[PDB]
Amino acid sequence: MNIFEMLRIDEGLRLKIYKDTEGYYTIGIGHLLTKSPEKLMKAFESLSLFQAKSELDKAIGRNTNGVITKDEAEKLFNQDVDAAVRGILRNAKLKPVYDSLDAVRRAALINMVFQMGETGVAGFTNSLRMLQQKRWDEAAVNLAKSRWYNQTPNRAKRVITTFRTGTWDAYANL
Amino acid sequence: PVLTQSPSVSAAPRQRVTISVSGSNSNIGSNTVNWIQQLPGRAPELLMYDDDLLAPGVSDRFSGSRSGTSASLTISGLQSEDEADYYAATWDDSLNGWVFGGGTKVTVL
Repeated sequence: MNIFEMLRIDEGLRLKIYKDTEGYYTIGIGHLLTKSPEKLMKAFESLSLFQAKSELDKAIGRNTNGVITKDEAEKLFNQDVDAAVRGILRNAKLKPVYDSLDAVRRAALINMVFQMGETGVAGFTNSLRMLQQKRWDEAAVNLAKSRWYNQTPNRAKRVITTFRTGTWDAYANL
Repeated sequence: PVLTQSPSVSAAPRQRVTISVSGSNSNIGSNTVNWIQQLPGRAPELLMYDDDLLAPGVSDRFSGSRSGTSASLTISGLQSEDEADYYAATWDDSLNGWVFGGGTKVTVL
């Protein structure tokens, strides 16, 4: 178990470019490419797809034509992790807790940042303070008292267990 | 790429250049063509649409045409800023989706 398998379990991974109902092109582990939007408008749809393919090819290092391997998805995900960590290390509300944590709990925090964004995670003021002070049980409870837990309770339960235990137990089960 | 273009062409400035693309009846034969430009190190942008219409903000020096299962993009008076990769795009009714060309590089010498 590693952070790649963790985010795969929580978000899945696509080997083919997919356009969601909100017009976003996506591939890999939640990696967003471009946003798609009357003949000019359809021409901009073809443009948006081509821009997405161009971003993907540039990120992978070959002409993928929309299909990538699992290892390429992992490389993309590692790039996204590096970007997210750089964001965290620029964030006055997230850097101290992130630095105080161990690797597994750091993976849990990154998981939250991938799901809700830096601002969303930074909103959890009390829970983050409890994490920095290593009060695992209380941070788990107060995290369970959140809208995030009510919307995605299975992922939130796995992340919360990871924070509480500092182990991969909630993901190694399956 | 289901659409095929010519690979590469190098030209002097102020010369006319014509890129072409060949398709089939399922795509170019019955659907209009768009042209996409990508300068070195930049994101692709829309150059032309509806076979022969200029995309917003695109120079007067570009023109387009379509006939049969082929299409073309002509640059009159080549400028240094036109050095780029040019891609054809169209809708394929058989595949039922966007198909593109492999691109043509124009290098201004």
